[PDB]
Amino acid sequence: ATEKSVLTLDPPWIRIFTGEKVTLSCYGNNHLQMNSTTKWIHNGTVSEVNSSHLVIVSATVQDSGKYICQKQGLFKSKPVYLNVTQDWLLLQTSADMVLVHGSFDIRCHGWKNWNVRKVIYYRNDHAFNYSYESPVSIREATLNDSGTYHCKGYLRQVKYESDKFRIAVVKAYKCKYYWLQLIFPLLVAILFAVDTGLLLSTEEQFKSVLEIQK
Amino acid sequence: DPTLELLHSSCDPNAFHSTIQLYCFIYGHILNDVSVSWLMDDREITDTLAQTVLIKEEGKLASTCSKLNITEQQWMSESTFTCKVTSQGVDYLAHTRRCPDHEPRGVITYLIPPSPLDLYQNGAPKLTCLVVDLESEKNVNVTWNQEKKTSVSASQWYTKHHNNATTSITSILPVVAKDWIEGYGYQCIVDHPDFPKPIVRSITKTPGQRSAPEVYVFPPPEEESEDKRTLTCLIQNFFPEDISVQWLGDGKLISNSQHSTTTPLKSNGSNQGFFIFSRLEVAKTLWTQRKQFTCQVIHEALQKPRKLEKTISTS
Amino acid sequence: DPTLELLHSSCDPNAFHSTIQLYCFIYGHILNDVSVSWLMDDREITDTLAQTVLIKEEGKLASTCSKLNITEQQWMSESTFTCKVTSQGVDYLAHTRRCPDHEPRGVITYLIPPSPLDLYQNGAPKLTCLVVDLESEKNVNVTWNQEKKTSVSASQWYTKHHNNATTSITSILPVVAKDWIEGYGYQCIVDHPDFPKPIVRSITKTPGQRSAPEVYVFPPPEEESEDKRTLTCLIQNFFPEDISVQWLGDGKLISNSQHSTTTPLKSNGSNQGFFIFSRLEVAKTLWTQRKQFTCQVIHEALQKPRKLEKTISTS
Amino acid sequence: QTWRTFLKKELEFLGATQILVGLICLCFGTIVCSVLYVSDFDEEVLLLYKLGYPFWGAVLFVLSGFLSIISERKNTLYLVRGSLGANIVSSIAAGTGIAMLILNLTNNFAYMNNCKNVTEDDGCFVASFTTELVLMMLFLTILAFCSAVLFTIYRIGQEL
Amino acid sequence: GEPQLCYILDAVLFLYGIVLTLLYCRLKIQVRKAAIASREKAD
Amino acid sequence: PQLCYILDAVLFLYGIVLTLLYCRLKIQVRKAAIASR
Ligand SMILES: *[C@@H]1O[C@H](CO)[C@@H](O[C@@H]2O[C@H](CO)[C@@H](O[C@@H]3O[C@H](CO[C@H]4O[C@H](CO)[C@@H](O)[C@H](O)[C@@H]4O)[C@@H](O)[C@H](O[C@H]4O[C@H](CO)[C@@H](O)[C@H](O)[C@@H]4O)[C@@H]3O)[C@H](O)[C@H]2NC(C)=O)[C@H](O)[C@H]1NC(C)=O
Ligand SMILES: *[C@@H]1O[C@H](CO)[C@@H](O[C@@H]2O[C@H](CO)[C@@H](O[C@@H]3O[C@H](CO[C@H]4O[C@H](CO)[C@@H](O)[C@H](O)[C@@H]4O)[C@@H](O)[C@H](O[C@H]4O[C@H](CO)[C@@H](O)[C@H](O)[C@@H]4O)[C@@H]3O)[C@H](O)[C@H]2NC(C)=O)[C@H](O)[C@H]1NC(C)=O
Ligand SMILES: *[C@@H]1O[C@H](CO)[C@@H](O[C@@H]2O[C@H](CO)[C@@H](O[C@@H]3O[C@H](CO)[C@@H](O)[C@H](O)[C@@H]3O)[C@H](O)[C@H]2NC(C)=O)[C@H](O)[C@H]1NC(C)=O
Ligand SMILES: *[C@@H]1O[C@H](CO)[C@@H](O[C@@H]2O[C@H](CO)[C@@H](O[C@@H]3O[C@H](CO)[C@@H](O)[C@H](O)[C@@H]3O)[C@H](O)[C@H]2NC(C)=O)[C@H](O)[C@H]1NC(C)=O
Ligand SMILES: *[C@@H]1O[C@H](CO)[C@@H](O)[C@H](O)[C@H]1NC(C)=O
Ligand SMILES: *[C@@H]1O[C@H](CO)[C@@H](O)[C@H](O)[C@H]1NC(C)=O
Ligand SMILES: *[C@@H]1O[C@H](CO)[C@@H](O)[C@H](O)[C@H]1NC(C)=O
Ligand SMILES: *[C@@H]1O[C@H](CO)[C@@H](O)[C@H](O)[C@H]1NC(C)=O
Ligand SMILES: *[C@@H]1O[C@H](CO)[C@@H](O)[C@H](O)[C@H]1NC(C)=O
Ligand SMILES: *[C@@H]1O[C@H](CO)[C@@H](O)[C@H](O)[C@H]1NC(C)=O
Ligand SMILES: *[C@@H]1O[C@H](CO)[C@@H](O)[C@H](O)[C@H]1NC(C)=O
Repeated sequence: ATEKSVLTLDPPWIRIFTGEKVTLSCYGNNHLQMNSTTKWIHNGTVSEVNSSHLVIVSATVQDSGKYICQKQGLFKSKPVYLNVTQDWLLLQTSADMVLVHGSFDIRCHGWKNWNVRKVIYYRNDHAFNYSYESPVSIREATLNDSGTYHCKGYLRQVKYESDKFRIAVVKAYKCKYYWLQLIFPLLVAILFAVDTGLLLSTEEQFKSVLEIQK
Repeated sequence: DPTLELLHSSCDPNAFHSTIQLYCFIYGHILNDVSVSWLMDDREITDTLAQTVLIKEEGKLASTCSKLNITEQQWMSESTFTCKVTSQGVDYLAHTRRCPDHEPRGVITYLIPPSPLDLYQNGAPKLTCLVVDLESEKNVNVTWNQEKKTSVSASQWYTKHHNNATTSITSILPVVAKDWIEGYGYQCIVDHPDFPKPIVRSITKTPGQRSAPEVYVFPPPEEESEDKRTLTCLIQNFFPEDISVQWLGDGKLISNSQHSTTTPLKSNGSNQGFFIFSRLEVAKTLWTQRKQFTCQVIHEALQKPRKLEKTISTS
Repeated sequence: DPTLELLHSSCDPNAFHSTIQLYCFIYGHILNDVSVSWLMDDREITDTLAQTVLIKEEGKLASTCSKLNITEQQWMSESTFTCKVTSQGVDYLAHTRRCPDHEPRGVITYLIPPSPLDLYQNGAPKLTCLVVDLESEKNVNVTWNQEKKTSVSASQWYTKHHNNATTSITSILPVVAKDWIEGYGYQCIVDHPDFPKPIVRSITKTPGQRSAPEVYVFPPPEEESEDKRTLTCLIQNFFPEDISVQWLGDGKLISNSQHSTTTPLKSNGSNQGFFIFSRLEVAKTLWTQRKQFTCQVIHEALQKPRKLEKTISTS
Repeated sequence: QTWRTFLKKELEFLGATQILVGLICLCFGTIVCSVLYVSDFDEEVLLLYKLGYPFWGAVLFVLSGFLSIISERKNTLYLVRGSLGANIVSSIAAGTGIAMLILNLTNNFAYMNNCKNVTEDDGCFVASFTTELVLMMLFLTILAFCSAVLFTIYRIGQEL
Repeated sequence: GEPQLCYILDAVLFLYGIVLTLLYCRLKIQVRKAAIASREKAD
Repeated sequence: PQLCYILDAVLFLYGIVLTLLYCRLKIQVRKAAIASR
């Protein structure tokens, strides 16, 4: 039976700087039988890449977007939202949406891998952790971790503040098409409204024939 | 052409002196002409500590040594020091720094609003955009943005190579005082094609209620002890802290070095007055010459010509 | 029994330097008796650069300069360079080391000298080690080294939190008042298991020449028909900058609410000292009450009990 | 006379049922093609919505039911054979639709077996939505196939 | 857990709605046939 | 969740009302047909 595919980033930071090299690896149990190529989708475009690992030596602004990988005989993998910017300081995160009791890694990075020291991480404009050089990877994430994060650090000896990024830590309600789950209810209502109109017409005609067949 | 060497001791942590010993040796200096002077990173020290003695005497070259005591904190601040020898009219520099374990401290930009003295009395307000720690002046874009487009502009641009293995680039923007008085922002943009995004600053007249300063000049509190007399000017209850204070002697302007203006300090009362003091020391001869002095404070909150003069006499 | 002087050269910013230089000066040792060697990490030197050149002639005594050069890697390792002299069967050695870098892991150490008010009048001084920018109170060792006079006094250490995810550690060491006047050393040593080396910070009374402060109190010039009264007290020609100010007007002490003190600043040459202004603001209800106003000052240069009082009467 | 006498109302009832089934099938086709036809989702999960089966089947059902309704009023005495042939080909259309429905059902079952956390992403949620749709369409197509087979056997009985 | 309940709820709602719609269509067909037969026979 | 629950409640009430009206109308039409026979 066909299996699902998974896409991994190297480095696993979904936010990278311009010109950085990133490897997207698509190994979703492709070894069911023989080696095979890959299908890569970026903004609904089938790029001419059919390798397990796609390498971007010099990432650009246009490289940002929605990435999907699919192995032959396997279904498409989970989409990855790559976000490339050109700021002095960036707050790289492992993922943008984290389930309850999950873990996600956050790290403050400088331009061209410059030395970054005395970093403070603010959640909802409130500092929660002061890290010298280590990441602030959070384990067992709960609903209180949802919000806007940004890291303020020192490039060389100059104070900089990274752009604010919203990370949503919620339950399994990933959602998107719940409005279609209004579909059965809506369809029955339309259907029930059609039935009500039919009932009105039927009773009017029944009364009319009652004066007719009396 | 005398040669210069410059050394220092390190810490000797086992004993308390809290001092590093800078030693500048000058070899071959012409006799009775050595004028070695000590210089910080463009922060020349006024402390009277030379201790210059002769090591050996030859007749025409000889040698000499100059000694400084420096606090451990200043030596730790990665500051550069230099002994300068002015011999036969030519200068010679010998530099020293606790050289880094890191990279040259990135890039720092400063924006200086025009001084009130030139803003309200001798009209020529100029904004200063000064960038330091630059490796070199190569394709350095220094542009400006004003809320109101008045053309003219014609901002200057000049770079100065410091001894601290670095250069500083300064630009002066000539503005008219009316826009600043009414309130208009200005931005300086510095762009080196190695930057993720241009660095932009913002200067604007500080928001808040304007308070008219009150200026009081005190009589000399000392007695007939000769030496020096002290004149005090207290300026209180003004907003913002942008203020200019100078002393006038019988209509003639006294130089900056004589008078000292204290740094602004937040007032305890519910007025945000930023009370300030200015002191002037006067020699006995000047006081006995029957001279008249004037405090000439300049502030924005005052009506035209925004000058408050308080007169103090001798008789 | 000669005199040792170890001096390591600079690491010049203006040019490129990779030959960091070491000089060992021996003064007063016996003529034609040189056995100087170099010792790194208690292991004999291997480089052939071991010149021993006679500096000059001192009769039966002599002066010898030992010259060595090394690279950055030999210095960046924080080694134990010494120059050993085997004179008359006695091994004289002096230790030189690359000074431990301040804030090795970004922690900023402030160690405040005791306030003159609590050290000269109250009689209960304290040394405050105020390390900030830490991460957790885990294995943070703050120790007090009482040089010369070890004593038996203990220390009180505690933690303090803010909102920056930065833990602060404050340690108070109660010392004896006489010892500060005598000038014995004191040191705070901070140790952390992420630190490569524990850091040491020491200070005592500022060395220099003691100058008796001069205090003058000014009458309120603020136009008595107005509401508020301002009191000015100028204290000048005091060294060092450590000085205490208080107001004991009409008996008891006025709390630190209607009071402010100007930051110390250096005088314009002449005498090596400082000047400060103290301003006291009161209302009409407190004023015109037939009370006294005294601007008491405490400084070490003063005679016992180190108190000078300038008093004015509202009468 | 069993079905020979029962058909006089059953023919109209099953024709109206065919019209209803066609209408909701067309509704599903339009809604899913407008909403659930993005390139991000895979093609195997939307087996029905790849060959044009919903629109074609809805058109065939609507046309056949309309012809049956018009013929039940005895219009020109000619539409009987046209309706018979239309529902005869609609029988094969419904069989093909059932085959496509079961293929999509087993594909969605495999996809849901691949899913572990029960709709942990967009793909599994839209797969559950698609299998829902498959179950409805299977019920509606069973109803339509019963209608078509009943109408065809009745019209064969008349045409002998 | 939570979505399957409303899932099955909507499925049974749709099934009941379809059954009721067929029932009402049958009622409409029967009443029209009766009305048209009565009108043709009486008039 | 709660939205489809309240829609389910109102739709069950609507279906019950429609079923009762359909039963009443079917009883009436059956009685009329029996009287016509
Ligand atoms: C290499 O060596 C050069 C030698 O000049 C250094 O250049 C100096 O660097 C220092 C610090 O980097 C500069 O000091 C800063 O100056 C700013 C502007 O100065 C004007 O305005 C102030 C009033 O604000 C006047 O007093 C002054 O006379 C000038 O008119 C100040 O705004 C800065 O203060 C700000 O920061 C401090 C904290 O540092 C705050 O406490 C203040 O409140 C304020 O926010 C600061 O004082 C100095 O101006 C530079 N000189 C020149 C000529 O450019 C290089 O820095 C050095 N580089 C390295 C890597 O060592
Ligand atoms: C998160 O927030 C905390 C607390 O707000 C910050 O910690 C502060 O850090 C600053 C900078 O390191 C500290 O400022 C320094 O305080 C020293 C101690 O002050 C004591 O003594 C003075 C009298 O001198 C008292 O008025 C005061 O109440 C204290 O009792 C000062 O001595 C320092 O001044 C010296 O250094 C400066 C240069 O930095 C010189 O210009 C001065 O002339 C002087 O030589 C300095 O002001 C501050 O004290 C800390 N707070 C506390 C409560 O201790 C964290 O830094 C912040 N997080 C980050 C990442 O920044
Ligand atoms: C496919 O869609 C992605 C979005 O996920 C496109 O990337 C987005 O567009 C450009 C890259 O070409 C980036 O630059 C920005 O564009 C916006 C307009 O959308 C503009 O207002 C900004 O000033 C900036 O120029 C944009 O940041 C990027 N989106 C993200 C989130 O980074 C991608 O371009 C699309 N594919 C093609 C072929 O266009
Ligand atoms: C991808 O990265 C970009 C950064 O290039 C993100 O855009 C940033 O989004 C935040 C919102 O959290 C913006 O902050 C807001 O900006 C507005 C601007 O007026 C300001 O008014 C608000 O107070 C707030 O600060 C931020 O400006 C914006 N950055 C840029 C350059 O536009 C983006 O959210 C990331 N994700 C996606 C999916 O694109
Ligand atoms: C992609 O396909 C082409 C043509 O089939 C082939 O030449 C190429 O080697 C493939 N890419 C990889 C990485 O195997
Ligand atoms: C901050 O980050 C560190 C990682 O060094 C982690 O151990 C800690 O739990 C985080 N949170 C706080 C409140 O320190
Ligand atoms: C989440 O945060 C809110 C407000 O910040 C707080 O009231 C609530 O108690 C937090 N959650 C928990 C489980 O404590
Ligand atoms: C100043 O330097 C001289 C040089 O010999 C030294 O003797 C003296 O102890 C030093 N004083 C201080 C306070 O460092
Ligand atoms: C600097 O910026 C201005 C404005 O964009 C531009 O006209 C100029 O060519 C740039 N180059 C230099 C060297 O200043
Ligand atoms: C040792 O280093 C110094 C430092 O400049 C240099 O002048 C000297 O020539 C070096 N010695 C040798 C033998 O190269
Ligand atoms: C000092 O040593 C270690 C430093 O990590 C610390 O754990 C210990 O508790 C300290 N002991 C004393 C007596 O200060």
